[PDB]
Amino acid sequence: DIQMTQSPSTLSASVGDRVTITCKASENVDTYVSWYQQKPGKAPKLLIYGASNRYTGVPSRFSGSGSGTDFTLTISSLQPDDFATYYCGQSYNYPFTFGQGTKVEVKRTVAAPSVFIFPPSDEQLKSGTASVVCLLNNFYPREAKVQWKVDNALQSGNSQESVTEQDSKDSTYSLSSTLTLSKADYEKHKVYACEVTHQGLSSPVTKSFNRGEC
Amino acid sequence: QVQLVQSGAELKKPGSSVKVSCKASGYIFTSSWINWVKQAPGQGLEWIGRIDPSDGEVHYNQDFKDKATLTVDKSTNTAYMELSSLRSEDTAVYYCARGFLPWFADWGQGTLVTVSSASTKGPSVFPLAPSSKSTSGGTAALGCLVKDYFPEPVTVSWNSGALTSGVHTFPAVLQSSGLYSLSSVVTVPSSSLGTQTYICNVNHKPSNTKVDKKVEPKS
Repeated sequence: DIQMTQSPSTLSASVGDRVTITCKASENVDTYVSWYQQKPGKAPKLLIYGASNRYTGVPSRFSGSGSGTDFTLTISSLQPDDFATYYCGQSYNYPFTFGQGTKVEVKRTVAAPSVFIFPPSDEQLKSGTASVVCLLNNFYPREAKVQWKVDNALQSGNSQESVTEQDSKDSTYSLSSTLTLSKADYEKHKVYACEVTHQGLSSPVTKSFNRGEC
Repeated sequence: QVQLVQSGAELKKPGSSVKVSCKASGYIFTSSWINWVKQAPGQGLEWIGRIDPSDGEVHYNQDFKDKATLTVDKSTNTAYMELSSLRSEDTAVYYCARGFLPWFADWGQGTLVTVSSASTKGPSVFPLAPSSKSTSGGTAALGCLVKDYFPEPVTVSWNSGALTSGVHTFPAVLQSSGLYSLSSVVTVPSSSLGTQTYICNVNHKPSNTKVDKKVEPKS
């Protein structure tokens, strides 16, 4: 089973740059490698094939090289649209495999998140369920560690979160984490904390509220 | 113009089989293989198998050996992929690519197979009210919590589109309950809180739902 390993996982560049993505096979595949580009909610678009043959229609800034087990995709002039995720794959032997993919995101200066904590509504509490929400607004880069703390007790497994797609104006990312507890469970405590750790922070920032206290 | 058109999205209960299709136009159906790749949500491309429309010859990725079944109708230029014992792990997007042999030249738009036993449930909307009375902060974050709904998707607007700047409607998460849930927030001036009305307009067509929930400062 041949394994295709790309690199990097996330490439953060700026328009105009000359980006270069790598893809390493675990076995010889001669030149039976092909690169595809993919945007959210769209089907993969074949870019290169034969390790270097630019598929009919692909822009010329796209070029691919390599042979054997070392391959590399190249964009000489990253355009405002070439921002997406790129996949490499081999069709040498069976079974056909693809690389994990490389996200080419837009670069910009670091910017810490703007944090907000939201206690569960009374309305929802009536139904015996409590949802605590923590908002990390427009931060960059995308790596962010969020940790819930009830009566300063670390939580685990009762929280989910979703991240927006890199914004189209300030190229930032917004995250939203939710701590789901039961009415009683929730009322069985006072302080609810949301500790956010991000590169743009000298030290982890916490945002909390207390059951009751306005 | 080459063209591969796949069937409409499917929603299936655990244990059920399904038969997704792919119709080609724009070339010689029986001269190219028809491949099938699976891509779960936020995941990469996993190859399932390949089939020669010319005679039905088929080669499957041993991993889908017991899961996928590629058949093909050369008269109607369509390839089929029947999945059995559908489970959560089967929830993904299935693509049909055509290869001028080793390469996947033309892909289908894909089919979204969503496996869940949950039934159509309209959402419960809850406010994400702003909390703080200071001089250090100028912006106040408020929003709505569209919760426990199914299936996707839920459209959300603020003050009927009169508000768009600063808005942030995150991607829905699929809860353990099997039901969906998402949150929407918009950062706005503390000052406006007492002069401007903020309302999120949540609609879930599946359940024929429409709700406007005025989110105000919880003083």
